[PDB]
Amino acid sequence: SFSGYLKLTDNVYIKNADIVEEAKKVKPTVVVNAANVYLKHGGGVAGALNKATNNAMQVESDDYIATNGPLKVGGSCVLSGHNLAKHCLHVVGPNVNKGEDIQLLKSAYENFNQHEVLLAPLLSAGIFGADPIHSLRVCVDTVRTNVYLAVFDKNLYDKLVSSFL
Ligand SMILES: Cc1ccncc1CO
Repeated sequence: SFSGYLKLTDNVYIKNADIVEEAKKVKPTVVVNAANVYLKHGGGVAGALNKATNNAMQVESDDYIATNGPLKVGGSCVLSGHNLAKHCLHVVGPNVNKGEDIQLLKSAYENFNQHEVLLAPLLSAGIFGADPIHSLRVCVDTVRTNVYLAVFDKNLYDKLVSSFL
């Protein structure tokens, strides 16, 4: 199971870890991807998870988009977890670097409530441009299921834990 996590609340846990290495170790039922509406996994967490699947995540995602069209910002879809997890929950948080509504971050986290346990990154953090402290607050105040957050950056992990209210 998940090991080395710091408990923040009844259901939210956090660890300074690479989510790809964490997924390969745990093989969780659900790994969350920090997706965009087109499921184009170029960089950030998405680029890293896709590279770990040898691009199989991108091939599956292109077929999904060809059939269904783009996701909504704040929305999600369940696809295969490939070699990382049973499933990948592709969740689109708002990208503030694309001028998207930060208010959609709560809607994005609501997708996590459809899964009893998830391994996830902080939505809209990193290259999505939102304040990770704000993302963690929205996570704890929105997600009711068991979420194990992997924060890649050690300095950011320390700042998140030390400032957690
Ligand atoms: C977690 C992560 C995010 C972006 N790039 C690389 C990594 C490591 O796999």
